[PDB]
Amino acid sequence: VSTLIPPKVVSSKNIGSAPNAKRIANVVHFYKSLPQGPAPAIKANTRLARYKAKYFDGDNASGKPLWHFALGIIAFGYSMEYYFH
Amino acid sequence: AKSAANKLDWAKVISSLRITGSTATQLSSFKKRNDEARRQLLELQSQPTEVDFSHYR
Repeated sequence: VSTLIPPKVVSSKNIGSAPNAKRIANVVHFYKSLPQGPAPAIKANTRLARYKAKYFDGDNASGKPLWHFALGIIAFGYSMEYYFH
Repeated sequence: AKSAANKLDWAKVISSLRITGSTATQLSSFKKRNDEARRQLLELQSQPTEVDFSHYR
């Protein structure tokens, strides 16, 4: 008999139902987000970090470190091969 | 004087493609329309509400 008032009732529930769950999921991660490679930490030195940076990095990612390890184990084992036989 | 009021009312109606599913807003719209139609009909059909005692008597 009178005029009910829909057009300003969105205060109680934000428009949409499915994207409401994703709103909180995607709005919160943008605060603590790296602008462009912040704190890359590409430089380190712990007597083995240089080897990791030079060979164990994703830029090369080749089979050369495995061959170097094989050569090193051969060099180490030559001495005890002489010692045993 | 009434033109502005219903102009803005139907402007809100043109905005109202998104609040679809309302129950009595459109009903109130036809209520206003019926009441103002009865207004203009009664005002147009209303002859001078007095007996012309000079001649009609």
